[PDB]
This record gives sequence, C-alpha cells and structure tokens, in this order.
Amino acid sequence: ISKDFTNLLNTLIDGQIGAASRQTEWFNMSPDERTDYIKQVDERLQEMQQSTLSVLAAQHFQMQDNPVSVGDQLQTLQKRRQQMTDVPGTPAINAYKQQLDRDILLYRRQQTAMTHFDSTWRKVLVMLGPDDSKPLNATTLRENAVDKQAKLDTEIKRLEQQLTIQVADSTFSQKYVTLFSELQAYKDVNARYNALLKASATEEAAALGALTKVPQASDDLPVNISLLMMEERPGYIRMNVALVNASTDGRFKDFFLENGRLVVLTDGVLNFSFGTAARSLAWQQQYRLKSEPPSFRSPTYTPIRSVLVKTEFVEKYFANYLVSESTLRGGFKAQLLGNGRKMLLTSVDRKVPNQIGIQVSGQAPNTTITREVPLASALSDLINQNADIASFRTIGLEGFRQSSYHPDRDGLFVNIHELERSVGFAGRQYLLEMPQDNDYLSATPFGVMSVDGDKVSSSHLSKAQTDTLYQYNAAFFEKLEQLRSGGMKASRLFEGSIERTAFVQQLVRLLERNHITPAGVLAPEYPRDNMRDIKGNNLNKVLWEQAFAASVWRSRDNDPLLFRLATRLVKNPAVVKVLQNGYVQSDIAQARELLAPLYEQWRTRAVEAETQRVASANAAQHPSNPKVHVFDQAEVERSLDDKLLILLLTGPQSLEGTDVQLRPMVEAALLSNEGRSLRKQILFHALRPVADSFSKAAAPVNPHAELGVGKIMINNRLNQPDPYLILNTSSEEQAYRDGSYLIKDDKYRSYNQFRPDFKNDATRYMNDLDTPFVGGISGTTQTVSNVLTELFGGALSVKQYWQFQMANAAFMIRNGYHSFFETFYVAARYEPEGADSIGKEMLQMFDKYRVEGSKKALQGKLYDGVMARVLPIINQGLSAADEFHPPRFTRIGPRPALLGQAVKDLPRQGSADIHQFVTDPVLFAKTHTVSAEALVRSGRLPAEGSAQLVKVGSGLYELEYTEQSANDISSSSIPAYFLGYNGPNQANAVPAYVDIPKRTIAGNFLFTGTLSGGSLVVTSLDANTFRVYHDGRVNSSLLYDNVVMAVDYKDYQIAGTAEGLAAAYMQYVNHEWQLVLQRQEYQRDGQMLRLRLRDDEEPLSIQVADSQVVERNQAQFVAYREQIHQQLKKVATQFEVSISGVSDGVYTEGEFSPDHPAIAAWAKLCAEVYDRINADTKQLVDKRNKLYENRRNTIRRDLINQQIKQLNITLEYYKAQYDTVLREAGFVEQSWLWQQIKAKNGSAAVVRIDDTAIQGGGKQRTDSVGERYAISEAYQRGARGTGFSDGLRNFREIEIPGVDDKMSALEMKRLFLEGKLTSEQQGALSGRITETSRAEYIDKVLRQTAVFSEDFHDAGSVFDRLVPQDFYLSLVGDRSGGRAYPLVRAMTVALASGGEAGINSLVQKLFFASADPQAGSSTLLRNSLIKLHSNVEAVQASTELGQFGLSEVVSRLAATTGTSMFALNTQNHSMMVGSTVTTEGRRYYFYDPNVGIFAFDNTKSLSRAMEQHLVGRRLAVHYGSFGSKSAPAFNLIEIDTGKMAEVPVGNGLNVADLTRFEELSSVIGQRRQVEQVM
Amino acid sequence: MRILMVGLDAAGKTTILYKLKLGEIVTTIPTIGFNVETVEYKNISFTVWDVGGLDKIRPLWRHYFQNTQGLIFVVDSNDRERVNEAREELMRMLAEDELRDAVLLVFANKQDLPNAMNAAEITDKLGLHSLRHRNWYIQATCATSGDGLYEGLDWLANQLK
Ligand SMILES: Nc1nc2c(ncn2[C@@H]2O[C@H](COP(=O)(O)OP(=O)(O)OP(=O)(O)O)[C@@H](O)[C@H]2O)c(=O)[nH]1
Ligand SMILES: [Mg+2]
Repeated sequence: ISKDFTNLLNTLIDGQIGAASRQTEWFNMSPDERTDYIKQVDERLQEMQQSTLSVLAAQHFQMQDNPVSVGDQLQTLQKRRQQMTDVPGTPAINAYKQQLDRDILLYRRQQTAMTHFDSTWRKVLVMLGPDDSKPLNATTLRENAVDKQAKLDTEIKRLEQQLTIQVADSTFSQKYVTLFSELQAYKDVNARYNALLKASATEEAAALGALTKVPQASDDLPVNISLLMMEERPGYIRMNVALVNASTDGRFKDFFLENGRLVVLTDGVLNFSFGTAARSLAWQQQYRLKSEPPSFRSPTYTPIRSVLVKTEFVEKYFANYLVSESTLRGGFKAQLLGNGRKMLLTSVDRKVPNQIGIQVSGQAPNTTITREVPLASALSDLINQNADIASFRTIGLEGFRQSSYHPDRDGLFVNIHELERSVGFAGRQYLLEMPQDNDYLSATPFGVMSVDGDKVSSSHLSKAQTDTLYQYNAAFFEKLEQLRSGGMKASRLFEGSIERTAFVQQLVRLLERNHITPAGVLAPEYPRDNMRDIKGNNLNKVLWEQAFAASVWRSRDNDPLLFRLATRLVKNPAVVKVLQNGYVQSDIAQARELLAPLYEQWRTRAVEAETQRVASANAAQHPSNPKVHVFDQAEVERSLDDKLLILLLTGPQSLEGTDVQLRPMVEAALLSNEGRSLRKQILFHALRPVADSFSKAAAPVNPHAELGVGKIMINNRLNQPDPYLILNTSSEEQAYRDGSYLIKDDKYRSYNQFRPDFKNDATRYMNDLDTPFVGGISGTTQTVSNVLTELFGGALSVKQYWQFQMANAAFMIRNGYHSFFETFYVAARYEPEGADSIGKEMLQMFDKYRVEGSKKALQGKLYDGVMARVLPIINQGLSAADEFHPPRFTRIGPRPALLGQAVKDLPRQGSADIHQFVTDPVLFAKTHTVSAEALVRSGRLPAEGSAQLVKVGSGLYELEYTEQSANDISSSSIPAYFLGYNGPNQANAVPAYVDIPKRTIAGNFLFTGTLSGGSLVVTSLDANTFRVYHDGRVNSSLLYDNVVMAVDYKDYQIAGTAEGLAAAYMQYVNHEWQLVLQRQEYQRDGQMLRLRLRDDEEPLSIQVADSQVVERNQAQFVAYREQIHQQLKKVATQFEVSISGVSDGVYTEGEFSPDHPAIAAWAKLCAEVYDRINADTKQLVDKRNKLYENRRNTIRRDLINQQIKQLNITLEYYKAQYDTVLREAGFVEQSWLWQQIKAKNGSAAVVRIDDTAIQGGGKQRTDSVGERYAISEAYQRGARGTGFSDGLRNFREIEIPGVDDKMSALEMKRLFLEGKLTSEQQGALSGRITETSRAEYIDKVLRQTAVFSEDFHDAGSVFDRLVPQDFYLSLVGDRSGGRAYPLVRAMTVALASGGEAGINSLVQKLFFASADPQAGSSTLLRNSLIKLHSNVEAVQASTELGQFGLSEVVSRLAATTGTSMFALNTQNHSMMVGSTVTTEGRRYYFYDPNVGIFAFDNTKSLSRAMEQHLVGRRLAVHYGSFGSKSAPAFNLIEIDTGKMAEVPVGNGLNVADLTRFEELSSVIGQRRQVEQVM
Repeated sequence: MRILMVGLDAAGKTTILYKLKLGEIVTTIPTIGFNVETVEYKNISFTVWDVGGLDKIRPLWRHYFQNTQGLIFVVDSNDRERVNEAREELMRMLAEDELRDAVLLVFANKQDLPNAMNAAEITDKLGLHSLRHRNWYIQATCATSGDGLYEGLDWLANQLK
C-alpha cells in the first residue's frame, strides 16, 4: 500500500540496473512488467513470513523444555501455546499459533473418537459375554448365536438409520463421532463373532483371542477410524485421482466432468489417493514425528482431479487395501464391483496405505466371450452412483496453464515455473541469512550451510545460534513490516539515513539469495532479446539451444554410427568400471523398469546363485564361518546390473537361449524412442571412464592466437555452490534430521557447482562473444575428442567426425554440462585435417565477430555463421526431402522449421439447421448472423456448386461453398448460385455478374463474398431471369437499369462514418426471390476481432421485387448530394477558403476520369482544405514523434506518457471530423460524374458486359505478368465454370497440349493469361504452376538463407533486421510471390515516415501476425494488404522511368537529394531501394522481402553488396530480370511516398494507420470508442 | 500543485511561463496545444500547464482537468475585442466539477501596451466579483518585463498552503 515502499523498490531497481555489467540478472522492464514483478516480490515476502520464519520461531521458542509427551499431544501443544500466548504479535507468530490450533483440533477429535471406540468395544464385549458364572468362551458365545447375531444385525440396522439421519449434521460433532465409532466397533465385533462361530476347534481359540484382544495397547487405530480421520466432511471423504497430464482431449489418463456425470477418461489409474496432507514437511520436522515415506510424495506432480465420495464405497472395496498396518499383500487384488465387474487393486507402494493403484475391469460390454477388461465407463458410472456431484475440482490446473501452458520442453528449467513443475519438486524452501559471522551466510531453520569446494553441508543450529539468527532476521522483517505500514515515520528510513542504505544493502543480498530477480519470475510469453536468464545468459539464446538440442537428439539419423561405436566399445574390459560410477547408477534403474519381465526372469536365474553361495560355504573346507552362507544383496545386484548393462550396449541381437521367448517384447521396447534414448544415454556416460583410461596427451592441430598457443585454458571455473538450487531439489531428509550432514551428488550438481572465473582471459573473451556460459571450456570434450581415432579404431571422415561431434554436443547440452560454444571451440581446435576442414574459417569468424560484439548485439549471427558452414556437410548425402534442418532463429522465440524431416508430416461439415433456415429464413436471419468469409480467401470459386451453413457461435453461422452434392440434402447443403468477388477500383466498368431464374427450380439461394463499401444490384433480365451484379462502385444502383432490388453504401453506412458492413443474399421463398440485407459489423473481443450484427440499428432489412426503388433512392441521392455540398461549403467556410464559383460543371463529354473539368472546382476546394489541415496537423505529428523519442530515453524517472494520449485524441478527432467530409465530397463528385455519364450516354457506357474491350489509364499499364497474374488470381470478374475446379482436382492426370515441365513459371503464367486453354486445362496448368513455384522457391532460397546474413555483415552493413519467412496472404497457390507488390508499397512508407523504429515496429507486427495464423489481427492484416494489388491510386502515385542497369541505379541514388524511393519491379518480383540524407550523413537502404533489410553508410559499399547479392548468387535470374544474365536490367518505378501514404485500404484505414506504434486492434478500438461513442 | 495556465491565443502565456521559469523573454516560439513546466517555489512544486487557447481546441480543455490544484487564466489586456470570449470560456470552465476546488489566479498581462486594460478593468470585464464560492485573484502584469509575476506566484503559494 505505502507509496514509500513502492518508490524504495523502484529506487533499488534503478540502482541495481545502473550497476549492471554484462551478464546480470537485472535488466530493464516494460512499464507494465514493473508492476507484475513488484507484485511477485510482495507475494513471496508474505510467503517467507508465513512459511519459514514461523518455523524458526518454533525453535527460538520451545528452546526451554516444556512438558512433552507423545500421548499428551493435546496437552503438550496446549502448553506450548500458553508458553507463547505471551509472545508479541508477528505474522510468523500468528501462523505458528494457527498451525498449533489446527493440529489441536485434529488430535482432540481423534482422541475423542478412539476414547468412545474403546468404551464401545468394552460395552459390546460386556453385552456379548456370558454371565460371570463362566469365562468368556466360544461355547457360551455359540449358545448366544441365535439371539445375539440377530441383536447385532438389529443394532447395525438401527445405527445405520440413525447415522444416516445424523449425516444431516453440518459439522463433525460429539454425537456424530460417537455414532461413527460405535458403528465401526459394532461392525468389527460382528465380523469377529461370525468368524468365531465359523472357526474350527483349532481356530476357535484364535478367534476368541481376536474378540478378547481389545486394541487397548493402542498399537494402531481401527482402520475405519483412520478413514474417519480422513473424512473431509461428516459422512464424506475426499477422493482424488492424479493425472499424468490434464487430458482435455483424451491424450492422457484423466477423470473429468462429461455431460454432468463425472467420467474417468481411462480404464484404470495407478495414481488414486485419498485425503489430504495435514501439514508441510517443515512442520513434520518441527514436531520431529515420523515422516511419511517420500514414495508417497514423489510419484506425481501435475494437476489432480478430486471429489467427495460416499464412505461406504471406499470402505467396501478399498479398506481391504488401505490398511496402514503391515498386513502382507501381494502386488494385486481383484474386487468384484456390484455391476459384476472387477476392480483390480495394485500394490503401487509396499508400505504406504493411502495412495492406490486402481483398475476397474469386467465382462466386456457387447462381446462374444466374458473376458474381463478395463472399463473407464464402468468406473465412471459406479463413481457417479457413489460420488457427490458437488465439489469436483481440478487442483493447480491454471497453474499448469499459467506456467507450462503445455508439455513445454525437453531440457532444464529456465524459470521457477519450469523448476517447480519439474519432477525434482517437493516444496518451496526459502533460505535466510546468518550475518553475525565475519561475513554473511545462509541457514535453514534447522541448520547453517557449510560450504566447500568439493562439498556442501549443514551444521545444525545450537540454541544460541538460533537466538542470534532469529533475533537478527526478526528485527529485519519487523522493520520491513513497519515500512509497509507505518512507512518512513515508523521505520525511520529517511532518505538520508545511513541505516536506510545499510537496510537496502541487506535487502539486495536477500533478493539475490533467493532468486526473486526478474529473470526468476517474469516468465514472459514472447521473449525480447534483451532479457537474460537466471544465470545472466541471454534468454532467447538459451531457448534456441534447447530447441536445437531436442531436434538433433530426436533424429534417428546418426544411430548406425553410434551403435557401431557401442558394438566396438562393449568388448573392452574397462567398461565394468563404468558401473561403479555414481551417476551411471541413476539410469540403469530405468532400464530395470523398461525390461521388467526380462528383469524378473534374470532375477529368477540369479536367486540360484544364493543357493550356490550357501552350498559352497558349507562345502568350503571345514567351515569355521558361514563364509558365504548368506544372501549377499550386493553380489546378486552386481551380476544383475552387469547383465542389464551388456544388454544395453549390444543390441537385442545379443539375446539368446530361453530369453528369445520374450525377445519380441524386448524388440518392441528397444526400437521405441525411449529405448533408443536410454540406449545412447548409457553410451555417453560409459564413454568417460574409457577415454580417461588412455591418458593420451593433448595435441590440438589448429593454433589460435588470441588465447595462448598450444594450450586451451580448460575448465575455467570458480566454485560457488548455490544453496537454493541444492535444497530446491529433493535431497534426503537426512538434511532435516537436526544433525550435521553432507549433501548428495545429484546430476544437477554438475549444473550448479560452477561459476565463471572473471580473472581469466578466456572469460573476458567469451563475454566479448556474449555466448551463454555453462561450466567453462569442456576439458572432458577435449579428452574424448583426442582419442576418437582409437575409440573407432580408425580415422573419421570429416562427415563422420562432424556427425559424432554434433551428437556429442547434443548429449552435452541435454545433460546441462556446457554451452554450445564451450564445446565447439575445442571442436574447431580438433576438427581433423582434411579437404573440407572448416575450423580455420570458423576461428577467423569468431575473431571477426569478437571485435564487433564488444560493441553490438550479435542476435544469433554467430549460430547462423556456424550452421551455414556445418549443414551442407551433414546433408551431403540426402534428398532435399530428407535433409536435417534445425529450428530457425528469430527475434521472437525459436519458430519451427520449414524443411525436411521436421515437416514431412509434422470444408466444414455443417448443421442440418439449414432446414430451419430454409423454412423461416426471415426469423432465422433476424436471430442469426450470416457470414461470408470463406467466399473471400478463396479465389476462383465455381459458377455453380453446393452451399451449406456451418455454425460458429451464439446465433452465429458461416456459409461455405462445399464439394458435397446438394442432391443429397442430408449433405446439410443446398443448390445455390455463387458470385465471385469484384474489385474495389471505382474506375471499373466490368463487374462480376450471374444470372438466375425467376421462379427457379434448380436452386433457391444465391451467395456472395461480404459487401464492404460496395453494392449488390439486382435487375430483371427478362420475364423469368434476374441478373445480379456485384459492383465495386458506390451508388451503382443509380447506374444500372431495370433495377428491382439493390443495396447501396448509404443503406448500411454507419452514420457520420465511411464504415459499413452487411451480408446480403437472395432467397427463393414463397415462390419469389427476396433481397435480404443483414447489416453487420466487425467487433473487438479481448485483443481479437469478431464480426457481429450491427446492434445499433435493425440488423436485417428485406426487399421483395419492387418497381419504385430507383425513384425512391434517386430523389434521396439528389437531395443528399445537395446536402453534402452544403456540408463541404460549411466546412470550407469554417476554414476561410473562398467557395466562389464552386459548382457542378454540366457534363459535356468524355469517359469517366479523375480531374474532369466538371468537378474541378470541388477537387481544388478539397485539395485546398487538405493543404490547410495537413499543414495544421503536421506540427503536432512532428511534436508527437519528438515526444515518443523523448519517452524512449532510458534515464527518465516517471510518466511523461499522458501527452501522447492527449495528442492522439486530438489528431484522431481531426481525422474523424474532417477526413470523412473530404472523402465523401470526392465520392459524391465521382458518383455525380458517373450518373451524368449514364444520363447522357446510357448505362452501356457506364456498365460493360465483358472485359475484352480492354481499356484503362492507358492502353496497357505494363504491369508485370506476375502482378497481373496475381490480380487475375485473387478476384473473380465473370463466371468460372466447374471444369476449372475439375482441373485443379486432377491437375496431374490431365494432359495439356503445348506444355512441358521445362517451361518457365513465367511462360506458364503468360500462357495462362492468354486464356486459350479450357477451364479444366487452366486449372491443371495453374496447379503445375504452383508445383513448379514452390519446388523452385525451396531449391533456391530457403536452403541458402544463411550465407546472405554474412555477406551483408562483412560487406560492411551497419544495421539489420531479418524478416519472417512465414507470412503468407493465401494458403493456396504459390504463397511466396503474391505478397511482394503490396509489401514494398507499405515498407517504403514505413521507412520514409519512421526510419528504423518504424521498420522495427512493422516487422514485429508481421511476426506476431504469423505466429497467430487465425487470430483477429492476422485476419485483418491479410484483408488489409489485399486491396493494394490493383488500386488505381497507386498508379496515380507512380512514374515509370525506363529500364536501367544497376550501375545506373546506384548513380541515380547518389544523385538524389532529399528522401527518395524506388521499386525495381523486376519482371516477376519487386525489391525496393532508397536513400535518406536528413541527418547522420547519408544512410542508404536496401530491402529484399525474401531476406531482410540492410543499411549502409556509403554507395561504394552499397553497390558492392547489392551486386554481390543480386548477380553473384544469380537471384536476378530466378526473379526473371531483364537483359543479359550478367549485368541484369531492371525496371524501376519512382514511387511517390508523399501520396501513397493516404490511399484508403478500406474500413477507413490509411496505410499510415497500419504504420504506427499501436496494433491494428488498438487503432480500431480508439476509432470505435471515439467515433461511435463520443 | 498542478497549475492549468489557459487563455486566448496571443495572450502571452508562453512568454509568462518562460519569464517565470527561466527569467528571460522568449516570444516567437509556438504553443498550440500545450506547454508544461515544473516550477519549484518555496515548499511547493508547481506544475504549470500552459495550454493553447485557439477556439477549435478549446473543447479539448476538459481532458486536462485531472488532479489540477490551480488555474492561471491569461488575458491580453490590450485585446478588448476578445475579452468577453475569454469570459465565456472562463465561466464555461468554472462550471466543471473537476475544477470545483481549483484556486484562480488571473494575470492581466501586457500592461506595457498603450491601450492595456488594468487588473481592475479586467476584473470588471470578466465578472470576477460575481464569482461566488471561489478563491480568486487578479495580478496586473507585463510578461516582457516580468512585473507582477512573482506577486502572483506568492499569492498562489499562500492560498495553496
Ligand atoms: N508588450 C507585451 N507583449 C507581450 C507580453 N506578453 C506576451 N507578449 C507578446 O504576445 C505574443 C504572444 O505571446 P505567447 O506567449 O505566444 O501567447 P500565447 O497565449 O502562448 O499565444 P498562443 O500560443 O497562440 O495561444 C508574443 O509576440 C509576445 O511577444 C507582454 O507582457 N507585453
Ligand atoms: Mg503562444
């Protein structure tokens, strides 16, 4: 709460950042992340107070010997409380009191229960006993049978009734507890009595014993009373079952709610448990009670499903198992369920009662033989019978979804969420400081951490040390507690206090001692390359190395080499030494698990050996000792492990004799992925002892100058063992004994023992490269790699070498022993001499990048530099389909690969409610959304097909074209006439049309892509047929004739806006067509967009065929135009411009054109009002950009931000208030022109029936064939007969005359735009086009994206940003080449308007929009780069200079003054290039959308780079450049960035609007929220 | 203490702001939109928002009401044609509940100009005496000389403590 605390935290943050070197756990945060970090700080401080200092108090107190007794638990605890009811208030004290209270409640209850149990047992034995004239004996009890069995039964019945009534009691109570204990006593004594009556004369005395044996020794509870203590509410116990993973889709064992019933997703689970733990292991050790064995706590860690279940079921089946008392049970029991099924019970633990392996099984439903089989549905129904339906829950489910999201990674933890999820977890143990030593030290409540170079230990605290530790730490936390509440007044940490600085000096080392640093807790979704991990390594680089290790080590490709190595290695005698390694003994145990049945057979062999040992010990000469007359566990275990080791090294082919009978199981095992994995993990561990055993001297073959010739500076470590990472993995409770201990050597100890030695030159060097660091330069890898020629017994090929060395590097990364670099360096020193050796280059490349990294972030350039050189050696034999390719490095986190093994294999049906829609379409459309999306991102739809609905949401349905025939109406589909999408250019005379009968028989509906700023016009072609037009011009219904139905822009316009959106279609209803208009909109929905009906007006409007529509609209349009001229006159007057002489010129002559004299006055007036407002706003645009720059500054204490929102609001007001006016003025003028042209020359001058009378801005516009093809393949204008789709369906079967596989993609595209072939032939040629295109894009560019980065680097570049390979505008066809023409037009505006920050923002947008392929924003972006393919305003923004050779291009750029841009618009592609000269000298830019953006200081360097790139690697020929192969000729097109920025891309967005610091859904939010609201 | 400094365009608001903050005359620099400065004076950090007074952005003034403790309304004493426009805007501002607790300091600026209205004449033309339930003050100033400005700040500081 206190602002002082918040400022103090901000202060220490700022200061610790200012102190940062490279490699630090602090880094600068987003101003949002700031608060989440501080929140987690506060939370974990509260956790410390409640959960560790409290148990420390329970040992500073309790120091004095109060009365202590295991029986007087209640009294012992009570006196411990009254000893301390005097103690001052402190949250740790309150937690201590409350813990003691809860344990007092539980033990009070239990002691009561056991008390009334004992009194009940005594009462019932008195009731059943004979008179005292005889001793209690079986004879008198048998004589009693006929009465007292019936008495027992009657009492049982009465008790069951009365207790079932009492279950209405709201909480456990003396009466409830009484009755329960009595019932259990009655049940047990009844059973014991009946057993006595059944006992034979030899057994009779034993059962009489069992009756007289009151449990009065209190050696253990009655089982049912233990279950009573496990009850969560009176009459119910909480059952749980633990998942492997949460199985929302059925991939895993699960138990979930399905259709109101609870349902186990799988037929049995080993992981059931009952109850809940009373307290943490901390409290258990504080009481020094027996701790429950960890095999209860170890077996699982993912979310758990649980519910209360009726106790009778539990006590019926599972009380047979659940006894904690060591009654011998086998591995299994099978229990008859009341439905005739079995339940199988599994001894999953040989000691613990209350965790259970359970399987349900029974007569398989609907089978020929009564085989018992596991049955999830049976268990589900039986539970639903025995469960309460209330208080089902999943524990930690969002915890998983808020920390792992999914099964995340095959590698070590990266943040505390992945640590706490890992199998190593048990409980979060904070550490604290023991500062009164000469220097500060860390202690647990039980002990101070002894530390040594080899060893980590604890010394248990004596009382004086506890008093020290407590008094200090408590004083600190008391001060902190004051500071949060009493503030500086209470805590006196005034801004000048030296105590304040000492206090912070303590807090900082506390916040380091626990890894509460930002890298510990932030766990962001998309990792900015600034952030660093918990060890200060770069985060994103760690993620990339993890994905690399996983991909490499999961490939099956190298295995024939590794197992050849193993087959040789296994013959060496030294391999036996491997078995006594400490770490080796971790993993052969897993082999004991995988091969369980064979392992059993082995042990059945082995137990013979004990017999031979005892026999030999007796056969030994005159045995003076049972010399080996004993079961030696270690001997047999050795022999067994040796057999398992041998069976792991040599393949299953080594199996022989009787074990071949089980060999098919072993074969099925070893060929699993888990088999291969283990099968190699034992190999690399086995490797170290043999390598060591040669002791061959070091002899690196490649020298290195920077770091000492002839030696290596291996190891390079400082020992600084982390106590937190040790204790937060499960050591043995021997640490917890309150006794001095030496901690285990777990495998992670190799991850946590070491830290970099900053004194060594090698450390300084590595920090220059800024690699990750892990355990220093790997002397182990040297020691191995020196002797590979002896391990394999012969020299390796450089192929074999690099194969082994990459497998080795993957193994090393997997176990956490070293970084990539820490291995590859010595690899490069040891790469064998050979014709393709490459380490010499790699070294020189390291040096080259070192002299850079000292100044700049390399962003992975090092890793690409290596892979560029390694990969063509690896893939040297393979087919391009079979190459290995690693995941690809990016600014955002590592994305999946796009090639080779990693991809190989790595219409919606719809609802019959179609019939309701047919039956009452008016009510349906009034109450349901009808969308059209699938009719946008499919081009070239058939003229005629089947249309169906698909449902998507509440009243939300989507249309789709489908392939299924409508003549099976059960296809959920109907005969419909499709209409293609028409283009958006207002100059278009040739619209998309289709003809449909009046009183149709063949089909009764017509559908089209979504209308947005255009019109659908229906005209009556004859007595029997309509022609429906999709016209891209506004007000088009005025232009056509015989219009009987139409929807124009005004009919669906949102008032006061250009925006509108509606679905329109036709229906054949009550024997007539009806024009049905469903007004809609896009709507924002949680950082996404959706469509919806417009709710602010009647979302639907309907027209039957009428005659007056033309008059009714036309009069309105005439008036509205007059009105808008009034509007514009008003606005112009408001800005003082003279409107004199501005009026409509009578249309005299000519075609439609912009800037026709008739409208020239209006156009001038628009232009002027524009210039006034543009000059006006530019001053704020500039000052706003200046303020964003200001806010970029690192040092700023605090907000300056609100000035940005205030300028934003001001400008967007201006846009909303005036842009609409100017645009509408343009529209009404264009509309009036088109109407005049109609009125004078007739509609046939203003609508044209077909495009073959080609005309436009000029007779040709010399658009690249590529461009004119892409336009020709993303709009439909005219019909598309079905053969086109048949061709696409059969394009490989079909034959096409005059075509062969060796035509260029260009000559195919050209011949296709000749249109001579049939639609089926055009479909087939199209398919062949896409096939050829993606085969070439693969062969030419993706396989060589690496070397370009280095060419641009060492040409001398000064800044770069790679761009996402993945962003596509269509899922079908050639995805690669359609995006270039709009992208270059966006990029050139971005660069001209916002420089490097704009380029960054735009590439970020593309990355996100490619990571979320169907998110709302990525949809909007796809729909907003389209509409830049053929916008005539772009031809207004152009001037096509001639073709030019590159040298001339360079000289022209050198000649330019001020910003200028040029496209090359090569015959099939468009690079962009240009210069800025404004400040910082002249920076020259180059941009190829297939690679990335680069910049340069000088034209010599620029030309040398661009030549190397375009001709040196022949890409100009793949792009079809003009002229000779050498010295290629390009077009160029002098884009005017001054005008292009203002082109509309629909929905009121200018290209400028996508070119801004916000997201698109942000800007649209601001528009909606300031336009429709306000 | 957050200070909103408003008034019609060309009044001298920026000149006053920089005479007070920097002790200098600067006058050709534009203001359209806003200026803000932090000015330490005695115990108080005055943040003075000098917001442009062009009529077409006068409707935006209401987004600047947040956490404002003081109002400076600057009128060109030599501008008789626009003094009632200033009055209308002042009264419209005083209607806003966000400013209900704001104290009001008027600077009658440009006392050096030949037809400059004085503090009392501005007080009468603006109807300041009619302002009920409002702590207000008017100071005759010449921004270019700096006369009256610190008397204004001193008053404002004493009212705000
Ligand atoms: N003679 C005289 N001129 C002044 C005085 N104060 C300001 N001026 C002049 O008035 C003109 C406008 O001053 P500004 O500070 O820009 O006034 P403003 O209120 O910020 O004007 P806008 O930015 O348009 O809202 C300048 O030319 C100043 O020289 C003054 O006290 N005496
Ligand atoms: Mg000004």
